Amino acid sequence: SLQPPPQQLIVNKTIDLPAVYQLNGGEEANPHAVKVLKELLSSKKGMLISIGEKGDKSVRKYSRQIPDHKEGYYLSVNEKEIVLAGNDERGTYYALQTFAQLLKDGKLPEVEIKDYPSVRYRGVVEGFYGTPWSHQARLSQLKFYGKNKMNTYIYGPKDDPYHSAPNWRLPYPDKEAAQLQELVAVANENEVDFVWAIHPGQDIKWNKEDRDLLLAKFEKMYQLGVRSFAVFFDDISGEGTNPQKQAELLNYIDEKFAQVKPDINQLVMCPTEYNKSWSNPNGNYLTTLGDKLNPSIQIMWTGDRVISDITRDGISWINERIKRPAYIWWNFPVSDYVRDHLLLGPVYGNDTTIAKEMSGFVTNPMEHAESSKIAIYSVASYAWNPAKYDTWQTWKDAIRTILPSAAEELECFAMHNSDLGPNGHGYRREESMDIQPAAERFLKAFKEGKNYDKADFETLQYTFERMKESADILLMNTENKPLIVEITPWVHQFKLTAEMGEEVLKMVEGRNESYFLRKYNHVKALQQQMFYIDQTSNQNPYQPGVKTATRVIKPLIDRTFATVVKFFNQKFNAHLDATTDYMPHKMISNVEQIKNLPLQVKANRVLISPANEVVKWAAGNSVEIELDAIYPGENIQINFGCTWGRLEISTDGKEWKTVDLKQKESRLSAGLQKAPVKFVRFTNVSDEEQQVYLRQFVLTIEK
Ligand SMILES: C=CCNC1=N[C@@H]2[C@@H](O)[C@H](O)[C@@H](CO)O[C@@H]2S1
Repeated sequence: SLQPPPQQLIVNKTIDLPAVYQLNGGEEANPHAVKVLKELLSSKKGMLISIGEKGDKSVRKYSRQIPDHKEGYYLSVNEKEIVLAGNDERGTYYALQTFAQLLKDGKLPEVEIKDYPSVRYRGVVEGFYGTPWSHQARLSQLKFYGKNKMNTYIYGPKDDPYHSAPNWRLPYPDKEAAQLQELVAVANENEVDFVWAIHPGQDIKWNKEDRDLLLAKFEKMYQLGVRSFAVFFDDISGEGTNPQKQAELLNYIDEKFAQVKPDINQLVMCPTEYNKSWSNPNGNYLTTLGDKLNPSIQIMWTGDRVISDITRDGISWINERIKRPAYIWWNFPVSDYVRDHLLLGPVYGNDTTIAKEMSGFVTNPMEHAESSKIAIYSVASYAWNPAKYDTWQTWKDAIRTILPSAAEELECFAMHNSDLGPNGHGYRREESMDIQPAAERFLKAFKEGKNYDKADFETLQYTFERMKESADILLMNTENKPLIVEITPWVHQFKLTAEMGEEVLKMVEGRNESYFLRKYNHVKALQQQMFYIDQTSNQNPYQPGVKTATRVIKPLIDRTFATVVKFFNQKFNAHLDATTDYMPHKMISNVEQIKNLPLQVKANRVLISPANEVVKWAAGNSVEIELDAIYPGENIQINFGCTWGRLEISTDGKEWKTVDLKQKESRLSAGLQKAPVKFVRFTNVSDEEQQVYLRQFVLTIEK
């Protein structure tokens, strides 16, 4: 209804937008708010509309109703008068943003509102690894922040070469500089502080030469319009991690630059130890920063872990040490460590009562800018009014705002694209919770030979139908073309999941052998299509491919497919393959966890899925990979957790050529030097059983 929800709102009657109005204070009030107001409109005889900041003539009558907080405002609508009065210029702009949401069909509700943020700095840090947001995406983002009362945008793409090492020393070229100039201007028009960050720690020298280069870079950005600045020391090693040096540098920028210019706003640093588990208690890095860094300077913090939600105990832990309220860097929805997943679910987990305990709250988003508006909108609501923060309603409101013409379809898509999957940070999100109980019940019964509930079967049927509807509708949506460009690969994979799910359910209901077999063949072809999408879309270097509906739906479908094929093989004494993911290559083994470990293709690599359990490698047993063709080989790398095995390659499986594995901490490796390869074979040739841990088994070929 109103986002963010105001601190104070008074319920009844309806007032039409005055066809004739008298404007009071258009020449004294925030020009950015006036422009918004004249846009919403279209003389002295008419109804009075008072706009202005506390102190202006236009609103002196309502001085006692205007909240005495920065960015606060007072809004009133009744039959005779409209009041739009901020405590300051940004507060007046934020009054117009709320006013704009109130306007419906030219009709306004009779309301009185007192409002202001609970958290002083609220917004976004473009701080991820990956392709930095496009210029057109950044322009759209700033307008979005202004509409949602987010007042902070911290520019810091890790892979922008003029942000980080070594070319943080170099001024932006004319083209990029002109774009940053535009960004800064658009930010100002939308009441957003543009904070330009620099990331010099990996190669900074603690000498005068690098100090001066950093300040000269800051001066250039200031000439481009930048009035807020940040220095990042995250994700570095070496002398740059020295807290005393970091604090002296930031205090120098403060005293010789930030407090020398007339109009610099935020000065922010992010530390090397930026979460609790990365803090070494055997030293005292954080208390050195807390005590030496000038108190006006902000210190960023991601929580108890690199990826974590903010708790009351956690914020108190850090605050005691840095001697000031932490400026939260919240690592959601950033996906740069799970780049084959979209993270489109609700924003939750952050304590709603600790607004006084944080200096700021910013979200690190996905490199998918439009897709991140779901989380950004929700953080905007949370940060402005946490006590009233409504996780699910705000998620639904965000989707309806981003894609009104297809909000139900985006909800369906987002609901099943929210978990991260397994990852090194251990961070997960709920997903598909609506249908998860019916999936769990259906699969337990089916596996056990008990009757499943008809209602559960139909819930699954319904889900797959709605998934196909939503996929096809989103693909053709033209209301937010940039969004659809971002999600399309996942949309394609999402539809394929839904079609597969339908066909497996028909295998469950199947009543004759011929019909079952058509469905089985259809499922296999769909598996092959998902493999194709996984290999040709989103081919980034770290987590290539496209994964969707991974927490609940894909396991349901795969396990149901496997179970019904097992039942068919039993019933008809048949030997249908029950594999659930297409794999063009083959692998066979006499060792067994390995025999059932699936191969994977990632870029030009062919690898055995690593396991976690003990692999007992018997005396004579082996593992042999057979590729679907002859390829020029690059290397083989193995990791067993070696005077017992023998690595051989071949083009025909008859004539073999032994390859010698080189040993090292990084472990068993061997170059192939473009030799043709189709078969790789690893055979235990010693006499005692050798138990191992397959951490990796990877062949790389030239494509
Ligand atoms: C307060 C400092 C936090 N800085 C961080 N730098 C890194 C970010 O650039 C990543 O996007 C993020 C997710 O992979 O992990 C850490 S968090």
